[PDB]
Amino acid sequence: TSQVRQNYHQDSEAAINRQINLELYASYVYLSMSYYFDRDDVALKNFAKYFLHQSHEEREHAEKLMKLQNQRGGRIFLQDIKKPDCDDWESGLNAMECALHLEKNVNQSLLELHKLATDKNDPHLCDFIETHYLNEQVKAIKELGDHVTNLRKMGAPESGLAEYLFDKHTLG
Amino acid sequence: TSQVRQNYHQDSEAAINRQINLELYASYVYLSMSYYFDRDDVALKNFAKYFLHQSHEEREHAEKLMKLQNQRGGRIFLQDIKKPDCDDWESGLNAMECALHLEKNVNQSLLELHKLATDKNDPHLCDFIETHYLNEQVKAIKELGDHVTNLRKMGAPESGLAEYLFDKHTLG
Amino acid sequence: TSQVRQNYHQDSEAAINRQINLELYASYVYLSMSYYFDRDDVALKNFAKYFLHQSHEEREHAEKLMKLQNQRGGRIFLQDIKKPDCDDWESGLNAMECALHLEKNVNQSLLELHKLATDKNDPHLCDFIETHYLNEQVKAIKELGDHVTNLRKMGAPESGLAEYLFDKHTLG
Amino acid sequence: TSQVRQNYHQDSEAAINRQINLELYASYVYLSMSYYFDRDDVALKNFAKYFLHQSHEEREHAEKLMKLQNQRGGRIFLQDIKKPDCDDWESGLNAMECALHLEKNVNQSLLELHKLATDKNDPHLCDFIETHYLNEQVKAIKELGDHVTNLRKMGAPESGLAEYLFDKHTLG
Amino acid sequence: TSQVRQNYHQDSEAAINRQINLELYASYVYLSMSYYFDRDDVALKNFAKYFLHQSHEEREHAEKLMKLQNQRGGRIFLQDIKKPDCDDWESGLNAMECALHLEKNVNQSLLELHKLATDKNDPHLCDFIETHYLNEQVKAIKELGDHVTNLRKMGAPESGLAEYLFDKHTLG
Amino acid sequence: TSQVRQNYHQDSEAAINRQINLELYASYVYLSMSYYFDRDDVALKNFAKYFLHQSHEEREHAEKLMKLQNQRGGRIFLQDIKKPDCDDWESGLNAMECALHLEKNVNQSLLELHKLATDKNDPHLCDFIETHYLNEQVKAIKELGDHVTNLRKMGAPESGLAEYLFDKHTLG
Ligand code: NA
Ligand code: NA
Ligand code: NA
Ligand code: NA
Ligand code: NA
Ligand code: NA
Ligand code: NA
Ligand code: NA
Ligand code: NA
Ligand code: NA
Ligand code: NA
Ligand code: NA
Ligand code: NA
Ligand code: NA
Ligand code: NA
Ligand code: NA
Ligand code: NA
Ligand code: NA
Ligand code: NA
Ligand code: NA
Ligand code: NA
Ligand code: NA
Ligand code: NA
Ligand code: NA
Ligand code: NA
Ligand code: NA
Ligand code: NA
Ligand code: NA
Ligand SMILES: [Zn+2]
Ligand SMILES: [Zn+2]
Ligand SMILES: [Zn+2]
Ligand SMILES: [Zn+2]
Ligand SMILES: [Zn+2]
Ligand SMILES: [Zn+2]
Ligand SMILES: [Zn+2]
Ligand SMILES: [Zn+2]
Ligand SMILES: [Zn+2]
Ligand SMILES: [Zn+2]
Ligand SMILES: [Zn+2]
Ligand SMILES: [Zn+2]
Ligand SMILES: [Zn+2]
Ligand SMILES: [Zn+2]
Ligand SMILES: [Zn+2]
Ligand SMILES: [Zn+2]
Ligand SMILES: [Zn+2]
Ligand SMILES: [Zn+2]
Ligand SMILES: [Zn+2]
Ligand SMILES: [Zn+2]
Ligand SMILES: [Zn+2]
Ligand SMILES: [Zn+2]
Ligand SMILES: [Zn+2]
Ligand SMILES: [Zn+2]
Ligand SMILES: [Zn+2]
Ligand SMILES: [Zn+2]
Ligand SMILES: [Zn+2]
Ligand SMILES: [Zn+2]
Ligand SMILES: [Zn+2]
Ligand SMILES: [Zn+2]
Ligand SMILES: [Zn+2]
Ligand SMILES: [Zn+2]
Ligand SMILES: [Zn+2]
Ligand SMILES: [Zn+2]
Ligand SMILES: [Zn+2]
Ligand SMILES: [Zn+2]
Ligand SMILES: [Zn+2]
Ligand SMILES: [Zn+2]
Ligand SMILES: [Zn+2]
Ligand SMILES: [Zn+2]
Ligand SMILES: [Zn+2]
Ligand SMILES: [Zn+2]
Ligand SMILES: [Zn+2]
Ligand SMILES: [Zn+2]
Ligand SMILES: [Zn+2]
Ligand SMILES: [Zn+2]
Ligand SMILES: [Zn+2]
Ligand SMILES: [Zn+2]
Ligand SMILES: [Zn+2]
Ligand SMILES: [Zn+2]
Ligand SMILES: [Zn+2]
Ligand SMILES: [Zn+2]
Ligand SMILES: [Zn+2]
Ligand SMILES: [Zn+2]
Ligand SMILES: [Zn+2]
Ligand SMILES: [Zn+2]
Ligand SMILES: [Zn+2]
Ligand SMILES: [Zn+2]
Ligand SMILES: [Zn+2]
Ligand SMILES: [Zn+2]
Ligand SMILES: [Zn+2]
Ligand SMILES: [Zn+2]
Ligand SMILES: [Zn+2]
Ligand SMILES: [Zn+2]
Ligand SMILES: [Zn+2]
Ligand SMILES: [Zn+2]
Ligand SMILES: [Zn+2]
Ligand SMILES: [Zn+2]
Repeated sequence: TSQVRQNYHQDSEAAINRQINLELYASYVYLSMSYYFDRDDVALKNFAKYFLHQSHEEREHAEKLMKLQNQRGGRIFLQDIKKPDCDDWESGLNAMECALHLEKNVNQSLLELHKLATDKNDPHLCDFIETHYLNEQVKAIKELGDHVTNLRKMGAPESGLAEYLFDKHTLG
Repeated sequence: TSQVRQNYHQDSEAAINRQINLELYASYVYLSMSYYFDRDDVALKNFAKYFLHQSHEEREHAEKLMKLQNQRGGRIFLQDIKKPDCDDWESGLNAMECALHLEKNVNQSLLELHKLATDKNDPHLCDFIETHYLNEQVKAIKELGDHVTNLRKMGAPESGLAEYLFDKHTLG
Repeated sequence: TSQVRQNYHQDSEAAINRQINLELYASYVYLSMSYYFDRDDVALKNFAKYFLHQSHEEREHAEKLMKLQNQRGGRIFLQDIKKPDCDDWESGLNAMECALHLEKNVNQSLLELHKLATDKNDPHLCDFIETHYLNEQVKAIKELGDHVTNLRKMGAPESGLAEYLFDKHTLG
Repeated sequence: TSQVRQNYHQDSEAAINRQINLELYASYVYLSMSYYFDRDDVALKNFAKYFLHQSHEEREHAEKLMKLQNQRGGRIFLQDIKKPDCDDWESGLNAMECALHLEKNVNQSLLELHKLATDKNDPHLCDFIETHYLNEQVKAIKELGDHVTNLRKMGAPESGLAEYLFDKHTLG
Repeated sequence: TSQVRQNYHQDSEAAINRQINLELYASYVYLSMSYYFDRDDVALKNFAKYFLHQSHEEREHAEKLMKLQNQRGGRIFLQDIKKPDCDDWESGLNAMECALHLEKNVNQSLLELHKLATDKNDPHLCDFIETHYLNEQVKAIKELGDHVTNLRKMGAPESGLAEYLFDKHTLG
Repeated sequence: TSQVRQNYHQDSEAAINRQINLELYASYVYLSMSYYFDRDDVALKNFAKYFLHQSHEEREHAEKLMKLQNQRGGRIFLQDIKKPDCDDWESGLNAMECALHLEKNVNQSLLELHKLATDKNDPHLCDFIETHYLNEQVKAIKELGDHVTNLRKMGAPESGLAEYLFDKHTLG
């Protein structure tokens, strides 16, 4: 047992390790999306920049969870980072919809983590999740929903002009 | 024989003279394209600026090859600069596709030059080509491919609105 | 076939995808090492900082390879990022020795990639590897060898005072 | 007929195209001279700089004529740029004398162009020629005549010391 | 075997040691030349400055090769630095011609080193030579050839006025 | 006889040439030491920096003696620079002891030179030696003796921790 460990349940430690893997997976998905939009036959540089930024953000989220795991005296156990579901993301609108799905999945995992911390009476972990992850997820989901709505209203994915102008004016 | 000449094959000297002519020809092609887009019945000022910039860049490439020829003790032999294949470049998309074709032709010539320098065991010439021309060509080809992709997706050449907005937002 | 693809062999494209996976794996290994040294029962903050910096550097190397893959018209195919070989890295000296082993493995992969590009007469790829990866690997290997030498001479891993003072004076 | 064309005779349009070719030819001649003086067995860097500057100036003159052609609604028709008469320019004095001959040829062409514009009652073209080309040619011819006079008086081409000191003190 | 050594052939290590000695020898030759021109009966201060600068440059080249030898895990073996061939360098023109000969000798040694590294499939060593030595040698040879050409054309060595004015205007 | 030579004995001229060779030899010894400490299996960067600085200082001493030789109208005669006695300097303490021995040898040579200049009634040479070399040698010897004393008291060469901390705190 770690000399710093206090009120940190083994179930919470395991769930934090699972969340670390999920954040690294999300980082990998976003990296794949970014370099899909960097292809010469897609060529939407601001979509690529947006998703690269999201990938780095998700890496930071994972690293903050690893720091938490050490702060509480738990032990980090890493697992394989599975490859993303797609190599070809088909369009800016499709990539935004997949990103929305992924962010809602990550949010659900975080809500289950908060429920577990509440059940184990771990207020520090509950506060950590609320302070650093929950409103970040709500804001990310709202932003992606806005992007999806605007692309659809502009005529994406059928309008390449729609995705070009969205790349310029919203993501630029 | 030049007092500075060392490990510089006559075949390499001839191929450098051929490359000088090819770069000057590319400069002339781009100059023609630029002033096509400066016509009152075409009137795409940022296409004109883009191609004028490319023309000056190709002139600089030719001058760097002439400097190399003198540095190695070879002798520059200039030839006629042939007129470009077109007077009317028909559209921004067509001009970008022709520019892509031209840059791939110049790249192929440079790869043949590198093969010759490798065969003649001229590492200074190989390094010169790699350092100053090969990645420049790869970047130029990727940029032109991106431009072609975006124009096609926006609906060029049938959409004059597409070429207008591309002129404003990508080339502006 | 990509509109930008020129002198880019399918074998080279596959080897670049393998190298991308290897760089991401190295990033993951370094991330694991960093947060091992962030544990309360290890508590070497400058070892943790060093390895976190290396992890971000390896991510950048992977992203540069993905950019190259797109520049040449190849297609990125991502694979699972396997978990690192260890969860517990045992000591600063042991982690440095493992890092040296990993960097020499990455260097060997890059040398095989250069041999393949030479065999396929791809001077742009050869130059890319030489310019951005080979001297970086040589410098990294020399630095890690220096660190290992100094830790051993100071008495690591048996001297915790040795690793403490190395953390302060070399990595701080 | 161009929507902007007014009081622009077809003969004037043809003569402007001929002048464009002549200016590009002069640019090429000066480029050849510059890199003759960049040879290791000639090695007069300020002669090389002088003639490179003249080459870029002549390119600018050609581009201004192309802009005029478009401003008036004429159509640019480019022709081959013939190679310069010499590969070896023999001396600084000989190159200056050839440059003087070339500038007087260009001036004669411009005077014939002005005569044509006067005959066609095209005051805008007459003013354009007078404002941008005629005094430039007179100044260039006077400068080259001064250079030739000084080189001859100093003892060029027989005095290599003469050309060395002229390179340093007049062109430097 | 060094813990950092990888893909570094013993033949390459020996050739690098030979090149180190050759660079130190060149530094010594240039030092001798510099202080020849510092004599009261020669008294060409800018020739002296030029050759002193070259001597320090060659020392830097040798030190960079020693750094490379250590970076790759080879072992430096130093040898005697032989005295220069002359104590009296006879004139500025003669010293420049000897310097040109020496730089071409060093260039030939570097080309043989590059051939050896290519034969041993050592791309890091090939790139090191190309990046840091080959174009430096080509530029140095071209500069010395230019200096020799100008001195000869000015009338050196028979004209002491020629060497005086060259010292002032080219080397000053 | 030089037009500037006055009260400069041939014995003094010969002894100055011998001292020039000795200073160049000392520079070479220090260069060898520096790059011994740059090895990956020694890895004491501040020892390497210290000895590289000493090597450049000894080169400067040699050049000042060459300047003196020319100032007095003597003629510089260079000899081979013999290789240093060791390739492997075994430890920081051993290298410092060898440096102390070398500096005392150079000091003895300078004292013999001063005795010769006194015997030949050459006060300018005596003053030159006193002003530029004698106190420099005394200070260098005292500094090296201090370094040796501290390394021994810290437990070098048996304590690698001793040499590591000396490298950091005294030489850093
Ligand atoms: Na997952
Ligand atoms: Na395409
Ligand atoms: Na979902
Ligand atoms: Na959804
Ligand atoms: Na849900
Ligand atoms: Na051509
Ligand atoms: Na083509
Ligand atoms: Na094409
Ligand atoms: Na091709
Ligand atoms: Na791997
Ligand atoms: Na503990
Ligand atoms: Na290994
Ligand atoms: Na190893
Ligand atoms: Na290996
Ligand atoms: Na003409
Ligand atoms: Na010559
Ligand atoms: Na004429
Ligand atoms: Na004339
Ligand atoms: Na006339
Ligand atoms: Na030699
Ligand atoms: Na005299
Ligand atoms: Na030679
Ligand atoms: Na020669
Ligand atoms: Na040779
Ligand atoms: Na000695
Ligand atoms: Na001694
Ligand atoms: Na002693
Ligand atoms: Na003594
Ligand atoms: Zn513990
Ligand atoms: Zn791109
Ligand atoms: Zn996240
Ligand atoms: Zn954070
Ligand atoms: Zn902990
Ligand atoms: Zn635990
Ligand atoms: Zn694990
Ligand atoms: Zn997925
Ligand atoms: Zn697609
Ligand atoms: Zn709690
Ligand atoms: Zn909290
Ligand atoms: Zn909102
Ligand atoms: Zn010649
Ligand atoms: Zn080009
Ligand atoms: Zn350039
Ligand atoms: Zn030349
Ligand atoms: Zn030739
Ligand atoms: Zn010709
Ligand atoms: Zn064409
Ligand atoms: Zn048209
Ligand atoms: Zn070569
Ligand atoms: Zn080069
Ligand atoms: Zn718009
Ligand atoms: Zn494609
Ligand atoms: Zn890497
Ligand atoms: Zn990068
Ligand atoms: Zn692509
Ligand atoms: Zn493919
Ligand atoms: Zn896949
Ligand atoms: Zn591992
Ligand atoms: Zn442990
Ligand atoms: Zn290639
Ligand atoms: Zn490249
Ligand atoms: Zn029209
Ligand atoms: Zn003109
Ligand atoms: Zn202008
Ligand atoms: Zn027009
Ligand atoms: Zn017309
Ligand atoms: Zn035509
Ligand atoms: Zn001509
Ligand atoms: Zn000539
Ligand atoms: Zn008019
Ligand atoms: Zn008038
Ligand atoms: Zn006007
Ligand atoms: Zn003068
Ligand atoms: Zn070793
Ligand atoms: Zn050198
Ligand atoms: Zn250097
Ligand atoms: Zn080493
Ligand atoms: Zn060895
Ligand atoms: Zn030896
Ligand atoms: Zn010599
Ligand atoms: Zn003499
Ligand atoms: Zn290698
Ligand atoms: Zn190569
Ligand atoms: Zn390298
Ligand atoms: Zn004398
Ligand atoms: Zn180092
Ligand atoms: Zn000294
Ligand atoms: Zn000094
Ligand atoms: Zn003297
Ligand atoms: Zn004498
Ligand atoms: Zn001698
Ligand atoms: Zn010794
Ligand atoms: Zn040793
Ligand atoms: Zn005296
Ligand atoms: Zn004195
Ligand atoms: Zn003291």
